[PDB]
Amino acid sequence: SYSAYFAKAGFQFPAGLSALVAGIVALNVCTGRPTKGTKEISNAEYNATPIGYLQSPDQHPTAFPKVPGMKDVHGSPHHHH
Amino acid sequence: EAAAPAGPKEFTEVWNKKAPSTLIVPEFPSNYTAVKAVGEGQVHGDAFPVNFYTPHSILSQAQKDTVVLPGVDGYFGVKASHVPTIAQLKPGVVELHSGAESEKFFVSGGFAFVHPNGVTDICVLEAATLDQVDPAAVKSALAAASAAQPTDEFEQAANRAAIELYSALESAVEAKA
Amino acid sequence: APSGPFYRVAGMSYLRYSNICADLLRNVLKEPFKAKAQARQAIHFRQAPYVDGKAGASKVYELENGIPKTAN
Amino acid sequence: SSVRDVKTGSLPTNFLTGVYRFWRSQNPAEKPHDPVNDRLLPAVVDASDKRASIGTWATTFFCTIISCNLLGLMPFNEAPTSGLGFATGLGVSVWATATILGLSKTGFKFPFIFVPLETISYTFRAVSLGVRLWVNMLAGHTLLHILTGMALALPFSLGFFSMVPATFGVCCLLSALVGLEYLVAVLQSGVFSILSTVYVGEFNHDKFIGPAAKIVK
Amino acid sequence: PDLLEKQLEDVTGNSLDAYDIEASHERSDVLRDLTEFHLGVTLYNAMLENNCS
Amino acid sequence: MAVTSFLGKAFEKYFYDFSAYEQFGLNRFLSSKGQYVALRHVGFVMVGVNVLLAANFPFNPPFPTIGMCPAGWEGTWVCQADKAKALEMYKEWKKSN
Amino acid sequence: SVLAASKMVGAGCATIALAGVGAGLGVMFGSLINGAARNPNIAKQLVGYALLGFALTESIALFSLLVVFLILFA
Amino acid sequence: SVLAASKMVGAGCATIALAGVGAGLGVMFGSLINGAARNPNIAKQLVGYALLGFALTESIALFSLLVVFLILFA
Amino acid sequence: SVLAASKMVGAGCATIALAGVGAGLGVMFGSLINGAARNPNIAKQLVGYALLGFALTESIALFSLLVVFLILFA
Amino acid sequence: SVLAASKMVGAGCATIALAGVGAGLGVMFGSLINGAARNPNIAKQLVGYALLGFALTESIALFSLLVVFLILFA
Amino acid sequence: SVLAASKMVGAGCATIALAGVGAGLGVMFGSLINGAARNPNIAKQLVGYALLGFALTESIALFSLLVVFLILFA
Amino acid sequence: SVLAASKMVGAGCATIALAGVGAGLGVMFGSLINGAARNPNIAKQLVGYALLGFALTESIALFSLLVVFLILFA
Amino acid sequence: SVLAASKMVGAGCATIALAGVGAGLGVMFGSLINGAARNPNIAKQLVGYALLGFALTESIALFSLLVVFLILFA
Amino acid sequence: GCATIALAGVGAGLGVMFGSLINGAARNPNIAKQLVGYALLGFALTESIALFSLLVVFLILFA
Amino acid sequence: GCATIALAGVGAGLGVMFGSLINGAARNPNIAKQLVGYALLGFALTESIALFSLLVVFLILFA
Amino acid sequence: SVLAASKMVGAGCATIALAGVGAGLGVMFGSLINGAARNPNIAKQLVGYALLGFALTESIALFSLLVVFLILFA
Repeated sequence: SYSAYFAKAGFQFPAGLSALVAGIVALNVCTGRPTKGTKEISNAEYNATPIGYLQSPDQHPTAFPKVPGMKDVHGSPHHHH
Repeated sequence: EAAAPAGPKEFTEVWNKKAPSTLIVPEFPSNYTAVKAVGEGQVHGDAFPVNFYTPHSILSQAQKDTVVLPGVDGYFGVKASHVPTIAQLKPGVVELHSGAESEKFFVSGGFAFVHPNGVTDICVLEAATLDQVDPAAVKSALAAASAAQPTDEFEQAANRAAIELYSALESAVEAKA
Repeated sequence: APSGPFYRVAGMSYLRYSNICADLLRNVLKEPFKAKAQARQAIHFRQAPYVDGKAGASKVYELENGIPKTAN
Repeated sequence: SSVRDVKTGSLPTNFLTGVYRFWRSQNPAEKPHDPVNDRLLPAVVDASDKRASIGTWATTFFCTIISCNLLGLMPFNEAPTSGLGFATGLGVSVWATATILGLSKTGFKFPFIFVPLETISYTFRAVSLGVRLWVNMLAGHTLLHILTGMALALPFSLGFFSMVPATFGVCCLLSALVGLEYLVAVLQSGVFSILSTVYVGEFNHDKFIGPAAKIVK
Repeated sequence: PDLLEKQLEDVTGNSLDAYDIEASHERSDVLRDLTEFHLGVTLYNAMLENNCS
Repeated sequence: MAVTSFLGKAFEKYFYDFSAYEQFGLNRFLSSKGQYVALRHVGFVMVGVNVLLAANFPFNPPFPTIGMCPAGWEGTWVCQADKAKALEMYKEWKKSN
Repeated sequence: SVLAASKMVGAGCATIALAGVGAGLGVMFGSLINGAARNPNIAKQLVGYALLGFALTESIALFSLLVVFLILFA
Repeated sequence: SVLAASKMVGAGCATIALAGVGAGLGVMFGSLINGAARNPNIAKQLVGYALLGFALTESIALFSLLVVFLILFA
Repeated sequence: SVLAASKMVGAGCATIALAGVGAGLGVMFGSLINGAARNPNIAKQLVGYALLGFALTESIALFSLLVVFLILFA
Repeated sequence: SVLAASKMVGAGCATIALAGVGAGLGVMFGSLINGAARNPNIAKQLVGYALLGFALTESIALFSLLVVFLILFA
Repeated sequence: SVLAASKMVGAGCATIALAGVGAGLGVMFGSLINGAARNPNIAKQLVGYALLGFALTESIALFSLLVVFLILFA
Repeated sequence: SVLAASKMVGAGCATIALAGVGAGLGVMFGSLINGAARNPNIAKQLVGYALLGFALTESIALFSLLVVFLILFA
Repeated sequence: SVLAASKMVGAGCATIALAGVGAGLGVMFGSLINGAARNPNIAKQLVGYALLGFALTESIALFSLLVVFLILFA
Repeated sequence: GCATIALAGVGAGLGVMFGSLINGAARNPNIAKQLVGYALLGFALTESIALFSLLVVFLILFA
Repeated sequence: GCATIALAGVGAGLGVMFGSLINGAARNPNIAKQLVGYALLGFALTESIALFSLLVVFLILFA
Repeated sequence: SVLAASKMVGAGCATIALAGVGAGLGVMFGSLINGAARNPNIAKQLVGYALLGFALTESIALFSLLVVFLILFA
């Protein structure tokens, strides 16, 4: 008696959840600024730089670090120190 | 908050509309007391009127200068223009002082009102003077009341009332002059 | 289940409590005054409910030593 | 285009009925002097058209904050209301909703040396409504980070599954702080939206229109 | 005690609020004690006034 | 099996009637069941702390140790309270170990 | 860094005023437990005065915390 | 900058006047609960006496927050 | 710059005097609320006694606030 | 000039004696409100007792404000 | 090391505000004993007002400890 | 001259004992108003107990003002 | 060694938070006696709120001694 | 020296509880032998705060 | 000098316990000497804090 | 004369304890009035308990006056 009618339709999302997820994603990708740890460079620098030197060490921390502060990549050794 | 303008004078006028006209109005207890509460006066400086009553006696109705009343918070004293008070009293000693001479009644509990006109109205049930109490059989029943406490919740209160009465009665035979 | 003093939460009315404390004072009086206080201690009456108009059923009292200390 | 079917008497329908009827009860309608009959029914309907929907707004802020506060107590998750712009951005938005409601009661014109002191204590309500939610969700989680670092110092140094009466007394202190955080998660979503009904309900007052002409007796 | 008793004193304030209550419990609780005692007193007087009448 | 229908019934009879409070006796030592849960809770934390530490033990702790060292390390990279110092000592230790 | 040092001690002296708020709040929350033990009939109304009072007394606690964050990070 | 370092530690001691306003407001808001538990019939009048006493005790709070804002930025 | 620095930490720890003014004005305005809840007949006369108590307790607040302008600007 | 610098710090911590004087005046002017709510027939005699108290509690306020100006100008 | 020494002094004088929270939690938890001695038929409700009152003044116990840990470790 | 500057800041720390005497004296002058509101026919005998106490409360206040001069001028 | 000198005087003033849980535990345990003197019938249940109030007021002593443990030994 | 200012609160704490013992025994003196069972237990649990203050004064000085 | 500020709370705790000895004795003067039998017991336990504060003021100064 | 300077600022902080005994006498002589306003027929026994109480709280004040003079001249 109506218990088997409600078992037929299974799980269902809330009735407008695609507008919440498309609204939270559109706030996290339409930031209007570079992507948190990166800096926009010229095309002449991007075409001339290796992908190991575009990477910064701060943006690749070690996945389970044995010493706090271990990074996975090392980046450009051409520092302006 | 004022739905029923009652009173003795109002009851006369409406009762002539429902009763027969042969009957005159019943009397009321307001027609037998001349002393009111909010009526201004009745202090006269030093000595204030103390109406110390029982159901079976009027133990005092003349004026005193101070009354030591055994309230449930503790023993307080009343002077002439005291604050209006409704005080529930413990079993304790009402002390009526007139001056140098004082009379000490031990009462069983029961209220005491100080009215805004300075009239004190002590209202107890059994008000024995300590001259007619004996200090022997007070602890003879207090020792029994210190022993017999069953799980009867009605006797939970009645033994509690038994203990606190004799205990104040123990302490108020000791300090007599 | 009631809220208040130790007699009121125990179901007892104030009139019974204040008369128990009146009773226990009289048992401690001087004997020239204890027996005359036993006069005003006695309870002798009877009651009867009238649920229909003339029916019966009662409760008689021939109490001497005072108001009952136990549960009513 | 085809809506879903709802069982009557579902538990989320019963919870949200009681939640909505709670926040609606915080700003009750006021009884007119007249009896409510078909004469007074447009005045009662117009009295409801001029009241703010604080019953709906307060259960919007109850349900969006208790869902955010309790995310912080799910594993692998942090509370969104532990962020400064999220939690204080809900507090300013309640305060601005109260002010926009109170400014429209006139014609959007803003209200001797007293009134800068009524204003300050009123403009501080803006930041105090959000910072109370933010600091509670931050200070409870921060203390839990410090005490988990202290309670990890003992099994790191001593034996794994060894000298266990030292770590039992602090794992039960850590466990009783996550339990207090479940209480602060529910209380601060209640205190935020109790206070939203108080602030918005200050300007929730209009004139009862009522009968201007009567036929008495 | 407050089924009508304080409800008849409270006009532009209260007539009973002049008094400072010295009870154990509330004013609504001492008036419960105080009107039973007012019932038993004016009943004791009634059947003593009537018996002498 | 049916992937949603087997272990839902297995978790159901692990949740409900599988009870180590009575199958392992345990009423001999514990007063209520409300305090069996109140230390299975703390037991879950102490087990979960000791598993998370031991599953990667040679690590320099991010948390402040209180002046204590794990085992025979005491001057190595594991106990070094300066992190750029211990990164140098870990890289030397990793070639040997 | 005597300025960087004095913000850490100035903010610690700035957050003493949460002692008075924590003591005033228990005085008010002790009144809810006593006042609802007098008449439990208005015990939904007295929580409405406790939380109106909690809101205005912990607003003083965020006065104290704003001066902490304006000393430390401003 | 020993002047700039002293305004951080001086403004920290200045804002613990908010401790007494935080404790006094809990006594006034504790008395609102106990006062309204006596007679709920004037409980709309006691809140008008609570919010008047709040606004005149918060004037002690904003007077000392004036001194914090006069040491820090004046 | 030690002397000009001590104008700031001294006048900062001068205005802790407004703590007990804030705590006193709380217990005084708490005593209005319980006093007006005892008898609402006197509740317009007790406020005239409250502002007699408010304006005379603030005097201690202004006896402090001149000194925080006598340390800072004298 | 640390002598005239410490005179700014010493006179600042001197005047926090006016904390307790404000909390005295709040208890003292509060107990008039409960005192005159009990019997308003004495409410013009009690102000004769509060202004006896306000003048004689201030004596402590003028004992400390002496040492504020005996540090700064002596 | 004037900075890292200052964080230990400032955070120590930051956590003196756990005093008044501990004193407010004594005047509130004492009122649970006084309230459940008045009517013990409400004594399962007054614990509910105690622990709602405990969780809201424990909040100030954590507001104070937040500045203790963003002085010490931030 | 760090001795002569130390007599000044030591004197300000010396006279915060006038806070507690200022707070006790409002309790004693407050409780006479509640004392003279009960039975005003004792209202001059209680003033004989207030000024007995105020003469003994000031007894420690000038013990503090002896010390604030015994370090300043001795 | 200004760091180790500061962690002693920093953890010294960190312990005066125990003044509050020392004074709060007096007014909670003082309330048990005036709770038991009124109705000794329930005085075995009032201990059950005394120790629950004790366990939640020494949570602050457990927080105050944790900052002492963390300033001395982090 | 500044760490032992925590003993001010246990000094003000025990005076209130022993203040409540005088007022508690002045109500019903028959329970006064149970009330010191609550006074001295309340004394002992507040003296743990008095020794927690003095454990660190003998750990700041002597550790 | 900071160590004897702990005598403030002992002096304020003692003023409250001897404040309740006045109110306890004015509430029943028949028990008025048993209450001093509780006051001086309560005084002896609150002076224990006054000497613990003065144990430190001589263990700082002369140890 | 760094020791001659520290005896001046140590002795000023040594006499802060006269605030606590200064407020203890205001409470104890405040209950002397309230005790003598309840039953004035005991008003000569309470001073027999007040002045015993006064001399025995001075015990603390002269212990505080011991170490204001034990550091100053010894």
